[PDB]
Parts: sequence; C-alpha cells; structure tokens
Amino acid sequence: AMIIADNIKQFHSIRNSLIKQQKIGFVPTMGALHNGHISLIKKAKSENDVVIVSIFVNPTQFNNPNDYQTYPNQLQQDIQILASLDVDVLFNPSEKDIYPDGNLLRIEPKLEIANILEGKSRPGHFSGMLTVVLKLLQITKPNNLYLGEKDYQQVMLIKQLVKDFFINTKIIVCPTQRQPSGLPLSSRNKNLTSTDIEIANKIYEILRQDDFSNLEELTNKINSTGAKLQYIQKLNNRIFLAFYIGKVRLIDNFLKETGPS
Amino acid sequence: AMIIADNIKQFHSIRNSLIKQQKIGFVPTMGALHNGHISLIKKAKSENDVVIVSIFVNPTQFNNPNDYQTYPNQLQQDIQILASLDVDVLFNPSEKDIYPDGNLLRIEPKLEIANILEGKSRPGHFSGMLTVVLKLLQITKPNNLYLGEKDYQQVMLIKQLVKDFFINTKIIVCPTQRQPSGLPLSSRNKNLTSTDIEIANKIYEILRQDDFSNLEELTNKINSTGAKLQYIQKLNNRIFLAFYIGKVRLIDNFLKEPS
Ligand SMILES: Nc1ncnc2c1ncn2[C@@H]1O[C@H](COP(=O)(O)OP(=O)(O)NP(=O)(O)O)[C@@H](O)[C@H]1O
Ligand SMILES: Nc1ncnc2c1ncn2[C@@H]1O[C@H](COP(=O)(O)OP(=O)(O)NP(=O)(O)O)[C@@H](O)[C@H]1O
Ligand code: PRO
Ligand code: PRO
Ligand SMILES: [Mg+2]
Repeated sequence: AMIIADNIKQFHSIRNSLIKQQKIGFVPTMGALHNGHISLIKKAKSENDVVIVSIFVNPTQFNNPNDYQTYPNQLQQDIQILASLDVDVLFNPSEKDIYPDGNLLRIEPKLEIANILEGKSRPGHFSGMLTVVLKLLQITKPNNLYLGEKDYQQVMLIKQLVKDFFINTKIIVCPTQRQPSGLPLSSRNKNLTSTDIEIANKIYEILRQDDFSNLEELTNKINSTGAKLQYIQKLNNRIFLAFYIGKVRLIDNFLKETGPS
Repeated sequence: AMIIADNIKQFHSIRNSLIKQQKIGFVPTMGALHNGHISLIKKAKSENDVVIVSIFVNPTQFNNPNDYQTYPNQLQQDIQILASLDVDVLFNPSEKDIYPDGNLLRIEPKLEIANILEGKSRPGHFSGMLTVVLKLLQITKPNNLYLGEKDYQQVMLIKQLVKDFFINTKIIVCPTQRQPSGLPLSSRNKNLTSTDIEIANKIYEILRQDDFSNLEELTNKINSTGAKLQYIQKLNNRIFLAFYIGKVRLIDNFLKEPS
C-alpha cells in the first residue's frame, strides 16, 4: 500500500493527486533507517494525513569522497521499515533526477552559524545540504517538515532557508534519540567495529558525568580513548562536538545542563 | 483599479485570493519604466487574466555603489504608466520585505555562461539577481514570466533557475525595444546627458554598419566617440557588448545579421 516514486515524474503525479484541504508531512533522509529516523516518522504520522519520506544520499553535501562511498545503504530493508510504519509515499530519486544538469546553482550560506562547528569542519557540506533541501521542498511541497535536533545548525540553516525563500511549511524539530549510553543513533554507526563501540561507549561514560567546566581537560580524556576529538565547544547552554573513532565520524550536541540523556 | 502593495503581507492576501482558472503573468522590474518595459507588459496583458508587475531595485545585484545611488527613481510616474496599462497588481516592496534578515542565503552559479561577458564585468551581480528572482518567483507564483532578450545571460540563467528549483512557470522571451538609431531602450539612459545621448547614437550608427570582422577596429571606432568600450564579442550567432559613456553603463546583444 505504501507507494514508491522512483523518479520525479512518478512523484509529481502522486503529489498533484492531493488536496490542499489536507496535511502533508515530510521526513527527508539518506536512508539506512534507525530509531532516530523512525521517531520523526511516527511524529509525522501523528500530526498529518499524508506522510512522505524521501531517501537520497546527496553527493554535493559530502566533502569527504570516501565518506560518500563508505555511506551505508540498505534500501530493501528501509522499504520494509518504512512500510511497517504505514508511510504513504517513498520518494527515492537518483542524482540525475535531482541534478539533471549537475550542480550549477547552489545555495551558499554567509552567516556566522555557518562558519563554525560543522561548517568549519565540513567545507561545502552546508551549501550542498541547503541546495538539496531546497529542491526537496520544492518538489514535495509539504505542510509540515520534520528534523532532528541532532544536527543543530542544519535545523537553524533550514529554518532560515524556508523563511528567506517564502516556502510555506512548518518545521518541527524532534529530540535526539540515543542508546542507553547516551550515544546518539547515527547511520554511520553501522560502519563502526565492535572495538569502536567500546570506545564510543567509553566516551559517553566520560560525557555522562563531566562538568564541561574545563574543556581542554575533556578533550584530553576523549582523545585518550583512541578517538580523535575534532571540535568541542560551548554555545549558550549547549555543548557541541565532533570526533572520529577509526575512520567513522560522529557528531553530537546536547544541553550542557542536561545530557547526554 | 490597480492595487499597489508595498509589503509582502498585503501582497500575499492578494496572491491567494486568486482562482486557478486565472492565469498570472509576472513582469519583474527595477522601476524607471520605458517602452522596453511596456512591451513586456503589453505582452503579459494579452496572455493573462492577471498581470503583476513588480518594481524593486535590488541592492544585491549592484556591484558598484554609485550605480546604486545613481539608479533612477520615478515612482509616481511609474505608477501612472502602470495604471494607463491597466496593470492589475503593482508589487513594490522594501528591502526589509525581501531580505528580512539581511542577505544570508545566496544563489551562486557555477557554469561558464555565468563566467563570461556580464559575469566577468559584474562580479556578484548574477548571484544577486538569481537570489531576488528566486524570492520574487516564490512570492508571486505566476504562470508566465516575461523577460527581455536584452539581458541574454540573465535569461539563460533564469531558465536554469526555474528548472533546477522546480517552479512551474513558463518563461517568455521578448525582443529588445530600440531607439531609431538602434540603441536599446534602457533605464540608465535617463542618466545620459543630451550630448552623451548623441554619442550613444553615433556608436549605434557605427554598429549599424560593421561586418563585425574586425573587433579591435570596431573597438577603436566606438572609443573614438568618447565612449569607453568594456567588451565586445561573438558567441554563437551574436554580438554581446557593453560600454560606458561617462558614468553610465550600457549593454546589448543581437544577431550578427541591432535593427
Ligand atoms: N538520533 C536521531 N534522533 C533524531 N533525529 C535524527 C537522529 N539521527 C538523525 N536524525 C534526523 O533524521 C534526518 C536524517 O538524518 P540523515 O540525513 O539520514 O543523515 P546523517 O545526520 O548525516 N547520518 P544520521 O546520523 O543517520 O542522520 C535528519 O533530520 C536528522 O537530524
Ligand atoms: N530595451 C528593452 N527591450 C525589451 N525588454 C527590456 C528592455 N530593457 C529591459 N528590458 C527587460 O525588462 C525587464 C526589467 O529590466 P530592468 O529591471 O529594468 O533591469 P535592467 O536590465 O537594468 N533594465 P534597464 O536598466 O531598463 O535596461 C528585464 O527582463 C529586462 O531585460
Ligand atoms: O540534506 C540532507 O540530507 C539533510 C539530512 C537530513 C535532512 N537534510
Ligand atoms: O527585477 C530584477 O530584479 C532584475 C531585472 C529584471 C529581472 N532581474
Ligand atoms: Mg542516513
């Protein structure tokens, strides 16, 4: 019963079948679906008449090519996961349908929140994500859109985007889903070995009780577990970080006062 | 009968009060209307049930400050003109309206056609225009967009923009309106002096005979008029050129065989 639009043409026909009198939620993803994804969907299903999920791994937002090839995909499973949530439409285009001409027109952010943290760390990542998210919104024309708090600046950036471009959509920000350790669910977590999860869980032991008072000391702890701490910083009440375990790269942010978990 | 909407909110309630059975044409402009502009509008009135003209001078497209200070305002004369055309809606917003938070998000082109001609001589300009046109379209949501062939690159660029961003609007291209001399109707012309105006026509009488076989010579000819030629080239079947007369900056493009 879930419909699958494999290309834009299919999706357009579906999309122009629905009335305006009714509510369309949209959850975009790169697939390899986990409990975090699933939470956004559920919430979408609670608030809307039609739920659209897209799965596209957008090339232009990967600054790291090996990351791009390394990126997990299991579509047949994602479809099964998606159909067991009674998702109405899976939009699953190819690069060729999103970028018929290649990437010739791009959103380039100039803001402070764009030059820090994830923005400094992955150059061009934000441009790419902003370009695809604009295109996805234009295609899906949703009433409601669901985003994880996990990628915080992503949310800010998309909030500005829909404002600046006069896109009529509510943005709902969903809380980050975590493991008991406090470790946030991530698709790239599939790529980490048993040895790494050990480290990862160690890191979160450290984070779970720590002051955040002294940041240089914490880096030292985290770097000692074998992961490479990339950035860690305080903004308002909130801590942000990124780090590598092996070749797998993970980000997190949470309220300083409460978290992770 | 013409609604003048000086802000987005006013404009929205107007935009969304309209039926699907009505076709909306849009003619974006920077104001200071001349017959070039009119020609576009006369063509929109003919193909549409509702015509929307906008006047916004977009700061973001200007790569020269004095060009921006220079840029001609006749707002009241423009309202008049737009009224004797029986234009339905005049949308003329302010900067706060269009860039509520400043200019944070930009359309940036990477293609050759944005790296040549007007693109070299006006850095930042194409990104500026693309951003405003995107906003303008996202706001007006029209069926038909009317653009002049005079800004050729821009036309090409807006054609890309529309296709890349999945906006359903037809692009309709309209022929350059000219003075008898062949000089293209232009807003900045209202800045030419009476003698500068005669220099323009000299330049165009020179263009009216050239086989365009030697451009350095055509160049020296143009420059001997007092003008300062910025560039001239053939790409495909056409000439593109731009030049200065004093402070005023003008451009053209046409088939090798400006009538
Ligand atoms: N643990 C999570 N809790 C809540 N939302 C999440 C979580 N993880 C991801 N999301 C959101 O799901 C959407 C898709 O994430 P996704 O695009 O698939 O790529 P990613 O962030 O680079 N790798 P991943 O960690 O799986 O998201 C985004 O809005 C994410 O913020
Ligand atoms: N002489 C002309 N003939 C036909 N169309 C024109 C002419 N001049 C301008 N237009 C078009 O009218 C629309 C608005 O132009 P405009 O906003 O005034 O920017 P512009 O290129 O600086 N125009 P201008 O300064 O008047 O030459 C654009 O699509 C133009 O290409
Ligand atoms: O462009 C993307 O892929 C990001 C990921 C979550 C939704 N938006
Ligand atoms: O209106 C504008 O912003 C310019 C001139 C017409 C098309 N682009
Ligand atoms: Mg994913």
